[PDB]
Amino acid sequence: SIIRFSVSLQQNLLDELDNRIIKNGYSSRSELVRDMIREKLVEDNWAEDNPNDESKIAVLVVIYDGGQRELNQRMIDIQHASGTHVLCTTHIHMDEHNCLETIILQGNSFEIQRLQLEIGGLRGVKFAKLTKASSFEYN
Amino acid sequence: SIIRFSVSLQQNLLDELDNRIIKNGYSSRSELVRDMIREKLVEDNWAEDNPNDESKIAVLVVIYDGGQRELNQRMIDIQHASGTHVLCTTHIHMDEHNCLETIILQGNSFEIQRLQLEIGGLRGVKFAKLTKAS
Ligand code: NI
Ligand code: NI
Repeated sequence: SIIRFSVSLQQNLLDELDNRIIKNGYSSRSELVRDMIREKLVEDNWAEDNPNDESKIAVLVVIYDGGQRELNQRMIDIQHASGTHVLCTTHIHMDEHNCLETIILQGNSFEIQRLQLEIGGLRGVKFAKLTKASSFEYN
Repeated sequence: SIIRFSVSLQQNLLDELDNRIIKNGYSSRSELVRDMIREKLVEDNWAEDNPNDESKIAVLVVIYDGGQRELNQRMIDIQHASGTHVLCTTHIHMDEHNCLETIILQGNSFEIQRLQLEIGGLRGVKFAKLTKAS
């Protein structure tokens, strides 16, 4: 249940990929490609069909100035308006002007990606990255 | 010239690859993977960056089979053994079988990479996706 298949490609592309792995942490080529395939297949899945589907899972990671007035509440307001469901939030108080949150979200692809974009655009948000999951990965 | 190299995919990923080939009009697994590689190579800065000794904050998102006996213990063993400083780990249940955990941690590129790969390799772990800051 862990299959091998061969990929054909011109030696120049393989080396291009190999050159790029020399400066990369990636333990191995197969591992890099496997993870690229996963990432791309998830992206493709998130790009399609129904806005009726309210069942994608994702995690939004944010670093922001929790000392800034209105900022936390603006994030809450945006999440409330998005239609997404927050399953759980973990918050670390890093210092006077930095908080890290991991926000576990469920909802449709649109609602979730829009939440990331809106939050990432706020003054005082220093970092906002979404981790996507697709059902083929866990069902 | 034309070379072949081998790729090892879990069955669930391979089935999705096959479905995507059909949905998007590709002619072979080789063609789709080749095109994926071209797109990746277009990007300048990959996630595994250029590793160094600087401390960074990171988040690992893990989905795993909660019904796999002793799997959580294996994850605890890895996290306690890690050279990283794990700040906290939060678990929820997604459905009857799958659980999702987030691990918030601090460490260098090498230490964070080791943690991700070790957890990702466990039977019952569906994936371990890394987010690094700085
Ligand atoms: Ni805080
Ligand atoms: Ni349980």
